[PDB]
Amino acid sequence: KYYPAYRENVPKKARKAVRPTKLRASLAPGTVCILLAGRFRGKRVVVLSQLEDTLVVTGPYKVNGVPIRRVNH
RNA sequence: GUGUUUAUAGCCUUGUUGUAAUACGUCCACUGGGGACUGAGGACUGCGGCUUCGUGCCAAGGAUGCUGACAUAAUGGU
Repeated sequence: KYYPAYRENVPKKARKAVRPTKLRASLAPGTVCILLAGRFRGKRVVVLSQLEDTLVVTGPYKVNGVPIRRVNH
């Protein structure tokens, strides 16, 4: 079952490399930020740290009830 | 109101105080963001750049990667 049974149009070597996301200078860790979409739209939450593209964000769960969540920048 | 010549304002002209600054024109193989449309091709060759050299890496002969939602729905057609 292993030998290719068809033309096997193997994709050409694509010269695309993964590089780190350049987030905005204003999305530093610790800055208060307003959520725009999702079930928690309109809430204000604190940016703990930046993931590769998203921001690991949370409002103090005793304050606005927004748990440890990810948010797209 | 008449005539004045810095008076208790100063104006213009002239050379002139250390030089300038700015605007406009032009150029940078200088640089930082925002938006939109496209992804044709399909092993490898090539031209280049990094790299002490690299079955090396790269934005260099055309898009890839990471995710999320749905079968009783989603999406489109008539």
